[PDB]
Amino acid sequence: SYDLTQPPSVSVSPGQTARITCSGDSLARQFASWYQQKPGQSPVLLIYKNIERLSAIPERFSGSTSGTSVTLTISGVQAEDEADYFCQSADDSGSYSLFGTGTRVSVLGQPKANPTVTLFPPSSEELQANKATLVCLISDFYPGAVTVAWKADGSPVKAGVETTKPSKQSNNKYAASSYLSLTPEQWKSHRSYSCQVTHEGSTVEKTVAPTECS
Amino acid sequence: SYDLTQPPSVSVSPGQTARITCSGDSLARQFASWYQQKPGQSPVLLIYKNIERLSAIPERFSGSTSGTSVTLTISGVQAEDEADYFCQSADDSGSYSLFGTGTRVSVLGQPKANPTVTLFPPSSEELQANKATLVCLISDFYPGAVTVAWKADGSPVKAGVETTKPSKQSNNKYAASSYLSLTPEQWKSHRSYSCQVTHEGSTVEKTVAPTECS
Amino acid sequence: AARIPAAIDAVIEGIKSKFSIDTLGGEALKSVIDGTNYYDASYITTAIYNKFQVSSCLPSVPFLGGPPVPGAGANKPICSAVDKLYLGSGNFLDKSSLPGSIQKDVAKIVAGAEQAAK
Amino acid sequence: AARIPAAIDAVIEGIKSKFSIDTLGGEALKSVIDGTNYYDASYITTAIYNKFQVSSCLPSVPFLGGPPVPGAGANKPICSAVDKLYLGSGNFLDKSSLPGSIQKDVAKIVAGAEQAAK
Amino acid sequence: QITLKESGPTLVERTQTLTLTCTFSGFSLTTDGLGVGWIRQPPGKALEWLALIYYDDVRRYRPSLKSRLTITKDTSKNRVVLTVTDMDPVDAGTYFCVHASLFNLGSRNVYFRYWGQGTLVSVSSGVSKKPSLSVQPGPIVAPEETLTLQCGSDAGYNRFVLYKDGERDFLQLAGAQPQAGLSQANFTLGPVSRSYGGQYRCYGAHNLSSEWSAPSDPLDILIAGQFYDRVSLSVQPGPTVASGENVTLLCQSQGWMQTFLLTKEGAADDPWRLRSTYQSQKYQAEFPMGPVTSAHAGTYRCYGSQSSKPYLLTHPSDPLELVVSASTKGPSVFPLAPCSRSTSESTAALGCLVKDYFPEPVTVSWNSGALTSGVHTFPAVLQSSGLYSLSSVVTVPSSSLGTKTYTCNVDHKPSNTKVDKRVESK
Amino acid sequence: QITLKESGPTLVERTQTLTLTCTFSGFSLTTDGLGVGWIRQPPGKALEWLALIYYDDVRRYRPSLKSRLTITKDTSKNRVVLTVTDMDPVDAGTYFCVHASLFNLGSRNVYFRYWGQGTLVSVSSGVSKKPSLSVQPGPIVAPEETLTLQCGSDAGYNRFVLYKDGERDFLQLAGAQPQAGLSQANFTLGPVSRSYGGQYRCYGAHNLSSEWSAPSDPLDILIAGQFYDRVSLSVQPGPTVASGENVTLLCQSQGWMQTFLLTKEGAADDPWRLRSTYQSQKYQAEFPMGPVTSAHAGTYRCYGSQSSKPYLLTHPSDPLELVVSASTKGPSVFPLAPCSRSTSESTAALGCLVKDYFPEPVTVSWNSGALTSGVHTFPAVLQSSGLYSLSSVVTVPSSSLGTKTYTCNVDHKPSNTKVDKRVESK
Ligand SMILES: *[C@@H]1O[C@H](CO)[C@@H](O[C@@H]2O[C@H](CO)[C@@H](O)[C@H](O)[C@H]2NC(C)=O)[C@H](O)[C@H]1NC(C)=O
Ligand SMILES: *[C@@H]1O[C@H](CO)[C@@H](O[C@@H]2O[C@H](CO)[C@@H](O)[C@H](O)[C@H]2NC(C)=O)[C@H](O)[C@H]1NC(C)=O
Ligand SMILES: *[C@@H]1O[C@H](CO)[C@@H](O[C@@H]2O[C@H](CO)[C@@H](O)[C@H](O)[C@H]2NC(C)=O)[C@H](O)[C@H]1NC(C)=O
Ligand SMILES: *[C@@H]1O[C@H](CO)[C@@H](O[C@@H]2O[C@H](CO)[C@@H](O)[C@H](O)[C@H]2NC(C)=O)[C@H](O)[C@H]1NC(C)=O
Ligand SMILES: *[C@@H]1O[C@H](CO)[C@@H](O)[C@H](O)[C@H]1NC(C)=O
Ligand SMILES: *[C@@H]1O[C@H](CO)[C@@H](O)[C@H](O)[C@H]1NC(C)=O
Repeated sequence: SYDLTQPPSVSVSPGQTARITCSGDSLARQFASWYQQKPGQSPVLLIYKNIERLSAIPERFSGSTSGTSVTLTISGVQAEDEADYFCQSADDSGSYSLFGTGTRVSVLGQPKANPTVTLFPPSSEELQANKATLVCLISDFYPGAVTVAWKADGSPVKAGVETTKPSKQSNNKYAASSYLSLTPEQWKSHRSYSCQVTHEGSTVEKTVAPTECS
Repeated sequence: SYDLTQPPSVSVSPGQTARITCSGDSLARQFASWYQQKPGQSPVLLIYKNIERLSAIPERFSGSTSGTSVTLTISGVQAEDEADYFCQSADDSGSYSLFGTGTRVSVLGQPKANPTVTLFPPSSEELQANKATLVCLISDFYPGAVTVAWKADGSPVKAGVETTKPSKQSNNKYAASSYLSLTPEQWKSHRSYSCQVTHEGSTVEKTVAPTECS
Repeated sequence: AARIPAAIDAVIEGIKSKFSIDTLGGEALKSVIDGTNYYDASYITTAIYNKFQVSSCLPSVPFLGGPPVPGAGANKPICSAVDKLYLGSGNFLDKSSLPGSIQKDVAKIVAGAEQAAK
Repeated sequence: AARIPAAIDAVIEGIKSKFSIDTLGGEALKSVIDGTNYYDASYITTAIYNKFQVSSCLPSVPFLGGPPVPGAGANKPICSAVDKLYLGSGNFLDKSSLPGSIQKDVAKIVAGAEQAAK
Repeated sequence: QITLKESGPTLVERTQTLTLTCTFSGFSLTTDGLGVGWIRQPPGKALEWLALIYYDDVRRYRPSLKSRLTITKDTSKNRVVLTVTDMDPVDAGTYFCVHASLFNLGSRNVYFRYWGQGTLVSVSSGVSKKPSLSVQPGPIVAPEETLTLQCGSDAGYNRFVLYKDGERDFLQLAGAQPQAGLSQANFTLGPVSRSYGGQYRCYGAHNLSSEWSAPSDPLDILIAGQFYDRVSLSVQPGPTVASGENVTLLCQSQGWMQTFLLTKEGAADDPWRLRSTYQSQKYQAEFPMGPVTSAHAGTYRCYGSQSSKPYLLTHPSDPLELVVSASTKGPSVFPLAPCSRSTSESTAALGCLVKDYFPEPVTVSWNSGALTSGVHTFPAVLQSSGLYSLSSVVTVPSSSLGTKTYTCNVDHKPSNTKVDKRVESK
Repeated sequence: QITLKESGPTLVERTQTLTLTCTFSGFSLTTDGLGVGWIRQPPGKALEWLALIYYDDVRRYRPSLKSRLTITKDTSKNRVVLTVTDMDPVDAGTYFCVHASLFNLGSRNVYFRYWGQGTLVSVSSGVSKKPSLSVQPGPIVAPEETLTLQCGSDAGYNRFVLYKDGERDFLQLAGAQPQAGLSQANFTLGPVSRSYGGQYRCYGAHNLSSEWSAPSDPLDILIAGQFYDRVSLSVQPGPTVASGENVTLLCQSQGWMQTFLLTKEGAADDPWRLRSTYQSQKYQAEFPMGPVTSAHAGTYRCYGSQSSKPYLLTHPSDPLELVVSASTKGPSVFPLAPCSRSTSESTAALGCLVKDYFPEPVTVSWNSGALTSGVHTFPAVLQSSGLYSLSSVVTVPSSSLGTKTYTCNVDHKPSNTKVDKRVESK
C-alpha cells in the first residue's frame, strides 16, 4: 500500500472531460484529497474528502470514488488547467500519509488521432536468402510519441528490434516504423509474433502467425 | 550510470534451454563477455569475444551476437547451473568497463504450466438490474504469480478491479480470479474489453465486445 | 601468623586479574588494608571507589538538559574492565547497582584467600 | 657623515616595513648593516636571507619521496610576509627565484630611500 | 596457477580511507596486454567496476568515482594498492582483485579471467541516527505495575542510556549485542508511583567512551489514579453498530478536568486528547469517530486530566466494549455465458456467479449434486465494501451443449437462502 | 488570513544538518484538530511527506526516514523546527510548510489546506582532495619547446607545488585564486632538454602554513629525438581500408630497439607500448588494431624507445594517414504482402522493403510515375550494421488486388541499380 499509482500523463483537447485515477490498496478504508500544482507555484487543494469540494474552486472539478480507487473529472478542460494533479491518502491502519506520483494534464492543439499499424510477415523469398524480417508500420498519429514493443508468444523480445524516431508527414501527423531481424529457424518455431504500439494512452496490437497465413 | 540492461530473472524447467540477453548502445563496437557467479563464490569467466568459450567449460554453454545484443544459451540446463550471470563491455569510447544488472537462472521443481484464461461478459439480465461486472478466471498455472491488468479500448483501467491472491488448489497448480465492476453505460460505451494476464513474463489475453453480446 | 602476607597477596593478585588493574597501581590497596579489615570486602570496595575513580567511568552531562559526554577517565583500563564485565548482552547498570555489583564480585575474591590458605 | 645615521635609519625602516621584520631584528641588522655595507644590496639581501632563515619557509621532504610538509618557518612572521607578498595570483617561485626577487625589491627600497633623503 | 590474495582492513569508520592490498603470483605486470583491477559487489547486488591499471602507467577509474580513488602498482614486489577516501555506509561489500587482458589494441576493453577470493568490508555507521523509544503495553499505567521501555536503533549501537528530564544524572544504563541489523535494550522501570511522570529519552553510542548520538524523541509516561473524582464513558448510538454508522463516544464527569483521554485496549497508538466544555453542569468532551469499520473494535476507556499536574490522570473509567460487524446479506446469483460459441472448440465454459454475501461459507453444486467432474469453484473474493464474492464454472463438451439442461444450485445457511439459476447458453 | 512563512539555510554542505523553521500566523496550534508539517519536492518529481506534529505532542515521520528527521514545536513563539540530520546531494528541492487538519478523531489522517511558499535547498556535490595534473598539448614533446603543465583542483586550494620524481627539492611553487572553489595553475617549463623527462607530480594546500594534500596522479613527459636510429611505420594492408578488415600497423627499425610507442596525432587516450621481437633482419613489433571502424581514422606516428633511459625517444617516424570509408552497397528489394487472407476489409496494403543500402538517397515509385494515390515512403532506419533500410506501402481497394497489377521500382543512384519487383497476394 506504500505506493499510490497514477497515470504518468494525460492529454486532452479543449472541451472534453479528463479523468485521473488514483488506485491503491489503502484507499478502501481511508479518505483522499486532490491537489493541483501549477508550474512555479504552491499546490492548491481542490477536494478534501472522497467527494466534497472547497467553496472557491470552480464547478468543473468534481471527484468520485469506486472500490479501491478515487477519480477526478476535470469537466470542460480549458487552457488554464495545465498543471500536475496529486493524490493523498494514508496507510492502512491510519498513519503516515502518502502522496501519489501525480499526472500532468496538458491541453492539445490538433485533435488526437490514433495510430494505424499494419504488420507484414516475411515473404517466402526472405527464407531463401537465409533472412527473415518483420516490418511494423505506424502512420497518421499525433502527437509524435510512440513506443513499440515486440512480443513473441507474449514474452518480450529485445534482440534485433530497431526503431526509427517519429518524423513529420505532409499532413502534420507523424509516422514511424520498426523492424525486427530474425533467423529463419526462429520464425518457424514460435506460434505468433505481435507488434504492440503504445500511444500517449493506448495499446494497439497486430498479430501475425507463421503457420497460419503464410 | 551503466547502460547494459538484463532481465531481472529467468526460470526454466530442467532439460530445457534458457536464453539470457543483455542489450546496450555500446555492444555495437566493443566486445562482450559472460560471467557466472554461484552463491557466495567468486565469478568465473564463461564466454569471451562473444563467440568463444574457455577450454574447461561444459559444452552446453554457447553465445552469439545479434546487433546491439548478445545472447547466452544454456542448452539442457541441469540442476548445477543455478547462479547469476553478468555480461560486461566497454562504453562507447572503449575506455571504461560496464557490468550488467545480471539475471538469476533458477530451476523449478515441477514443470512449468501456462494459465488458461476464460473471460465472461455480464449477463443479459444484469443490464436490467443496472449493475455490470466482467469476470476473468485464471486456472492451472505454476508458479503462482499473476498480475491481472484490465484494459478497455486499449487503455488501462484501474477503477473497480478486485483481485485475490493466488491460492492452493486440489491439484498441485495454483489458481486465482479477478472481477471488474462497471456501470452499464460505461459497459455499452467502449467497444472492447480485455483481461490481460502476466505469468513469468509470458502474456495471454482474451477479449470480448459489447456488440457481440449485450 | 604467616597468612597476613597471604591475605594481602591473594587479594592484590585477584584485583589485578578480575579488573585488569595495572601492576604498578595494585599495591596502593596495601596501605589502606591490614590484617583485620581484609575479611570484609566492603572496605576494598570503598577503597577502589575512592582511589581508582570508578565514578569517572559513567557518562555525565555538562549542564542540565544537555547531551551526555563520556566521563573524564574514560580511556583508563578500569573503565574498560567495568564495560567488559558488567555491561554486555542482557545487563543493566544503575548508579547504585555498580557499587553493589563491585562489592558482590570482591566478596568472592576475598573468600578465595580464606578458602586457599588453611 | 650626517647622511650615515639617516641612510641607516631609512634602510632599516624600509626593510622592517616591507617584510614585517621583528623589532629586535632591527637592532640585529643595525649590528651588521653598519655603514660599511649600505652601498650594496646583495650583501643585505643575503644577510636577511640567512639571518631570518627565509630558506626555511619553503616546504621540504624527509625521504627522497614522501609528501611535502611545511618547514620550520611555520608561524614566523617573515614566512607569512613573503608568502603574502610574492605568491599572489599567478606568480611563480622556485629555489633560485626567491633570492632574485628579494634582491629586486630590496634594491628598489634602498634606492628610493637614499634618493629621497638626497 | 594464477592466484590473487587480497588482504586489508575490514572494519573502518565513516570518514576514513580504505587501503586494500592485492598480491598476485604467477604473472608479472611487465608482460604486454595484462592488467590488474578491483571489482566491488554490495551484498546481494550486481557487480560494479572500480579501477584498473594496465601494463603501463595508465590508470582508468569509474567516471562517477574518479574523485575518490587512487590505484598504484609496485612491479618489483607484486602488489596493487587501492585507496577509497570518503567511504559511506553504502560503500560496503565484497571487494575483488581480478586479473585482466586486452582483447586487442585500439580499444582498452578487457575481460577479467582469474578472479580472487572475497574480501568483506564493513563500515560502521556514525553517530547521526537517533534511537527510537517505545513503551509497552501503553503509555498510561496504574500505579502498581512495571514498565519496560524499549530503545531500538538501526545503526548497531552497543550501549544505551536512558534519561528522564527533570533529573541531573542518567536514570539507567544498559547494553545489547548488535544483532545482524538491529539492537534493542529493555530498560525495566520499578514499581511505578506518583513521581514517574515526565519525558523519558534515550541516547546511543558504540561504546561507553565515544560521542553519544542525537537524543531520541521524548516519550510521555502518564500515571493514573492520583485524582479523587471519577469519569464515565458512553456512546451516543447503541454499542452494536452496522459497520457504516456515525459513532460518537462521549466522556462526561463532574470535577474540573480540562483535558480528556480516550484509549483502546490492545493498541500501542498514542491516546486521543481533547479539551472540555461546560455544558449542563457537567464537564464533557465529544469524540467523533466518523464512519466506523471492523478496525475500530475493542474496549474504550476514558481518562481525566488537569493542567497543574501535566502527567497525572484520574482513575480509569468503566470499559465500554464496541462491537462492529457487517450484517448478513445473502447471495444474489447471476448467470454467465461466453455468448461466442466458436465451433472450433470442444469444451464450453458455462458457469454461475455469486455476487454479494457476508457470512463466509457458501457452496455451489450443479444439477443437484451431479456432474461432480469438470466443476471448479474459485476461492472467495473479499470486496472493498466488505461483502464476499464467488465463482464456479463447468467445462462441458460442445456436443453436450444443446438439449442438455445445466443449472447451479447455491446455499448460505446463515441467511437460510437456496437459489437455483439455469445457465442457458446464448 | 492564515499564512505560512518558512526560512532557513538554503545551501548546506554534504553530510550536515539542515534547520528549516516555519513561522505561522493566523491560527493557534493549541486548538483541537490541527497540525503543522513539512513536505519535500525534488525538482520535477512528485511530492513526498516528511514530518507532522499535531495539537497534542505527537510526531510522525516518513518510515524510510524515521532515523534522520526530527520535528520540535513551540506554541508561544509560534515556531516549528525541522532538523534533517544527514544531507546527501539527492535531497535538494523545495521544502513546503503545510497546515494539516484532521478529518475525524478515528484515524490520524490529514488533508493539507493552507500551503507555504517553499525555500530552495541545495547540497554541495562534494570536493576532491586530489589535484588533477594534465599537460597540453600532449605528453610527447619536441626537443626544443615550452611545455605547460596544468595542475588543477576543485577543493579551494590557494597554492600548488610541483615535484619531479627522483629529486629531493621541489621544482616550482605557484599560487591561484579560489575562483568559486575551483583552482588552476599552469607551471611553465622552459626550453626542454634531455634531462626534463620523468614523472612530474603536483600537490596542493590551503596556505603555506597548512599541510599538503594527497599526491596527484603521476604524469609522464617523454623527450623525443634523443637517439640516432630512425624508425619507419608500415601498414600491412593498404593505406585505405574498407571497414571491418583488421588493420595491423607495423614498426620496423634498423637498430637495437626495445619498446615502440604508437600515437594517434589527434587527441587520443594514450600511447601504446610493446616489446620488440627480433625478426629476419630488423627489430620490429606489430600492433594488432582489430576490426577497424570510423573511429580509428587519422595520422599515426611510431616512436622508438629504449629502457636504458625509459623516458627518452627516437625521432618521430613518417606520418601514415589511415582512411576508413564505408563502401557503397546495392539495395535488395523484397516484396511484403498483407498475408494470405485479407477478407472483408475494403482497402488492403501491399509494399516493398528495400534492405541494406549505404549511400542514403533511394527513391521508390510504384508502377512508374502513376499510383500516386497514397504511396507513403517511410523514413529510413539506420541499422547498427551501418546500412540503411526503408519501406513503402500503397493502400489499394480490395477487389482490385485480384486484377490490378501493382509493382514497385527502386532507384539507388550511387550504386547504379534499378530493380523492379511485382508484389502479389496469394
Ligand atoms: C527486549 O524485549 C523485547 C520485547 O519483549 C524482546 O522481543 C521479544 O521478547 C519476547 C519476550 O519478552 C520473546 O518471546 C520474543 O521472542 C522476542 N522477539 C524476538 C524477535 O526475539 C527482545 O528479545 C528483548 N531483547 C533482549 C536483549 O532482552
Ligand atoms: C456522523 O455523525 C456525527 C455526529 O453528528 C457528525 O459530526 C457532526 O458533523 C456535522 C457536519 O456538519 C458538524 O457540524 C458537527 O459539529 C459534528 N459533530 C460534532 C460533535 O463535532 C459527522 O459529521 C457525521 N458524519 C457524516 C459523514 O455525516
Ligand atoms: C592557467 O590556465 C589557462 C592557461 O591558458 C588560463 O585560462 C585561459 O585564459 C583565460 C583568461 O584567464 C581563461 O578565462 C580561460 O579559461 C582560458 N582561455 C582559453 C582556454 O582560451 C588561465 O588564466 C591560466 N592562469 C590561471 C591563474 O588560471
Ligand atoms: C583480424 O585479422 C588479423 C589478421 O592478422 C588476425 O590476426 C591474427 O589472428 C590469429 C587467428 O587465430 C591470431 O592467432 C593472432 O594472434 C592474430 N594476430 C597476429 C599478429 O597474428 C585477427 O585474429 C583477426 N581478428 C578477427 C576478430 O577476425
Ligand atoms: C570506542 O569506540 C571508538 C570509536 O568506535 C574507538 O575510537 C575507541 O577506541 C573505542 N574504545 C576502546 C577502548 O577501544
Ligand atoms: C592557513 O590555513 C589553516 C587551515 O585552514 C588555518 O588554520 C590558518 O589560520 C591559515 N593561515 C595561516 C597563516 O596559517
